[PDB]
Amino acid sequence: LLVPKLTASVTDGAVGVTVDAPVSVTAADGVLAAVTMVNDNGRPVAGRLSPDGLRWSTTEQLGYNRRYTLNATALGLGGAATRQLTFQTSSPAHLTMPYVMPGDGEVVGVGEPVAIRFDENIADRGAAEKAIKITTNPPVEGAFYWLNNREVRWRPEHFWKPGTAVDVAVNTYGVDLGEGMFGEDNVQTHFTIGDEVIATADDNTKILTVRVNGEVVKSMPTSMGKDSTPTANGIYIVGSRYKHIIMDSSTYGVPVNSPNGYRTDVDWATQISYSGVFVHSAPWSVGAQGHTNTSHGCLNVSPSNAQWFYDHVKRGDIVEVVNTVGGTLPGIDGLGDWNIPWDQWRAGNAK
Ligand SMILES: *[Se]c1ccccc1C(=O)Nc1ccccc1
Ligand SMILES: [N+]
Ligand SMILES: [N+]
Repeated sequence: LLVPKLTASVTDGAVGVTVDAPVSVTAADGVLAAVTMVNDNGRPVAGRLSPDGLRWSTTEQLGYNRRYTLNATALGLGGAATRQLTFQTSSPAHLTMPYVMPGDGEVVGVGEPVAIRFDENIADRGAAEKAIKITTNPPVEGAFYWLNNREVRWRPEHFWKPGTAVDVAVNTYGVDLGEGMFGEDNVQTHFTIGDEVIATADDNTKILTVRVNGEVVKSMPTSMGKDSTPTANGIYIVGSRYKHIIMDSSTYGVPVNSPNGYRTDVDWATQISYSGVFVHSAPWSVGAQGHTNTSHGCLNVSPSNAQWFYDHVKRGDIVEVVNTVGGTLPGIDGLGDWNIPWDQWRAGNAK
């Protein structure tokens, strides 16, 4: 007769076993009659046996720097076979935790990139990218690009089509992200693209025009950066929205006590760059809005229009600035992703 054969997904005596996959045992020419797995302290590991008795797998994630011992017995008409296997899992030098935006279940605008931010510098960007699975429906091509040593972004060539579902699975637990840095955990988030909302601030008219699904719905007189502190041209992604916010220049790098510093409370403020540009209520400049530029870079509008903007724009909507005397918003600003040409974005910078 034929003696049962056992096949494990680990080898006895292995070291550095990664914990990004379950551990399995398979029987052939027989069935699994006993399968147990314990850690170094004797703590059992939860598992599940298939109804046909041929396949057993762990059902909870295994830990770092552990020693596991697997005992399996297979029985068949032709005899019995028993094996004992002991293996050692990865021993990270450090862990890093990923943080994903936008939030799970959110509806966002057509400019919203997927963002994965780690709390440590990532030595092996390629490994991180390979560990992140992005599903889109309808499917569209996209690509990864790193804004700095810790945050990676994914987006398509053109703005998203409304109604697209986007699923983000960051499967970094057990993955070596370089230099002994392993993922602290997995994260899973899902979001959806809503209406197309694109607002254009044209320096030639000093008007901020809001288009919803292609139709002009609001035309807002604005005052942008004066010549000495101009507003940069380019594509801005709407970020966070505030009924009011204490605008403190030191958050954007400039001491309040410096000549260009400031600390003032502002109403109805919508963030459009990490450098600190907002659409906001500006009662002090209503006389100049629609005529001349008087601000330090923000888009000043009236209180009523700033509240309208707050109420009708969402994270990931788009503000485009054109014809100013400024330069172009940096692509790595944090909300300036779309100013990177697609060929450069697509090629990436994983190194
Ligand atoms: Se931008 C902005 C938006 C609302 C209120 C104030 C500002 C601002 O930057 N003010 C400022 C900049 C530099 C020096 C003084 C004041
Ligand atoms: N983001
Ligand atoms: N992907």
